[PDB]
Amino acid sequence: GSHMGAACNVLFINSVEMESLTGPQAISKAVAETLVADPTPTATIVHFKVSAQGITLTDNQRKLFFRRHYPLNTVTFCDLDPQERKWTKTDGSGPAKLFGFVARKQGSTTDNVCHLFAELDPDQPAAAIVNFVSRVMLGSGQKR
Repeated sequence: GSHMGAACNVLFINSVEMESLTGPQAISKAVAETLVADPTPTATIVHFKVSAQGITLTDNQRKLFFRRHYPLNTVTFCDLDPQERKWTKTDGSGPAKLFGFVARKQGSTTDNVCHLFAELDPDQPAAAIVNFVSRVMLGSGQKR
C-alpha cells in the first residue's frame, strides 16, 4: 500500500530483456550480455528499498536517471550470478560482486527483464542483498 521500511545501496547496471527465458538462465544470458555489453552501461549508485512487495531504485550517484518501482510480483528470481562473476567495478578501482534478478511484469508474452546489479555497500554485499530479497519473498533457507 505504502513504501517505507528497507533502504539499502546497490549499483545499477542495465535491464537486458530475455524474451521469456526461465529465471536461472536469464542471470547468465544477462551477465554474459552485460559484463561484456559493448558498449557497457555506466555503473550508478542506487538505493534498493523493499516495502510490501515494492522494490524502489533511486539515483543516489549524481542525478543520472529517475527512480523506478519494481513490485516483487515481477521479481521472479533474485540471486547472485551462476557464472560466479563480478561487475566491471563501479568506475576505475572498486571490485563489487555481481547479482541480478528476473522481473516478469505483465503476463503478456512472459517478457522478462534481467537487471544486473553490483554490491556497493561496505556492510551489505550482493549475497546479503540476495539473502534479504529472497527472505522477504517465499522461501525459508533451512541452512544458514
